[PDB]
Amino acid sequence: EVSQDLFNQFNLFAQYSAAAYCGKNNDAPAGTNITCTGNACPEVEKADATFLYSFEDSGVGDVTGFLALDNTNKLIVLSFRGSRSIENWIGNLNFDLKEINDICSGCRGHDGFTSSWRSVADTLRQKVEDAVREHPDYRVVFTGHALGGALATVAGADLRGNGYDIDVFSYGAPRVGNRAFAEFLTVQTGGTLYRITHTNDIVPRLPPREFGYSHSSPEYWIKSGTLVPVTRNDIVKIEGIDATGGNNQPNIPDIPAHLWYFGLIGTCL
Ligand SMILES: CCCCCCCC/C=C\CCCCCCCC(=O)O
Repeated sequence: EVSQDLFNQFNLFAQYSAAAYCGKNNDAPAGTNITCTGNACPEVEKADATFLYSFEDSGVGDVTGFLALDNTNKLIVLSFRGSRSIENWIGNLNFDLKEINDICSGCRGHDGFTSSWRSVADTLRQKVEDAVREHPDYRVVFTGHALGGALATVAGADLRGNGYDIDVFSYGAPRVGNRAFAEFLTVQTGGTLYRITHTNDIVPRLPPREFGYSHSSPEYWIKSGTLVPVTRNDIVKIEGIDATGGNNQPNIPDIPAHLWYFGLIGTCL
């Protein structure tokens, strides 16, 4: 059980996350209303939400997504798309642990995720900060599904501490770094990380702990099945680094479970 507030936020950013896959939301002109095709993001279409910056095939690893201005909810949202292109997958396979001592001492991160964020950080950082400067009363949130949630996590770790808080909402994200990085993400201030998983979705179980990867705490585990509407009673908060009460269980994993976080995700064309 989580509160309705958290449930509402989780649902909303799940939808900004889903909206990132829509091709049209990756090269839209600035100032256009953000919409999606289907039933991907009805709460987003509420606004009142417009593109600050759309992007596709940026840097290394085909970085894709958008930066949005949400005037109703008063948000500046950086939404990274998860895996779709061959280039993304090649990057997902760059799974060696590289030092990111520049972010936190003794930390290591997925070579591809970090290289990807690294290749677009200077540009994305300026755009977010330009937005903060124009809308000081807006809240900055980074979000994404899977690979997109990995990116948002690394981006949040890198960009906090610059005068504005950054909350990160990740949906079915893989592990991103070693134990030191898991610890750091657990205690880092200047924003909160909401790492959300769903049933036996295989992605948050990768890469393995036996490759040296670790998950930060806490975890919000959705227990309702695939294609099943989520209620706030279906989300359980699980604590402890690499905790096993949620998605990290020694049972058979599932792929369809990866595509259902509140609603369909990773399916918008
Ligand atoms: C269907 C079985 C898939 C098994 C994948 C094993 C991956 C092993 C090591 C790390 C690669 C991580 C890739 C994560 C993919 C998520 C990307 C996404 O869905 O947006």
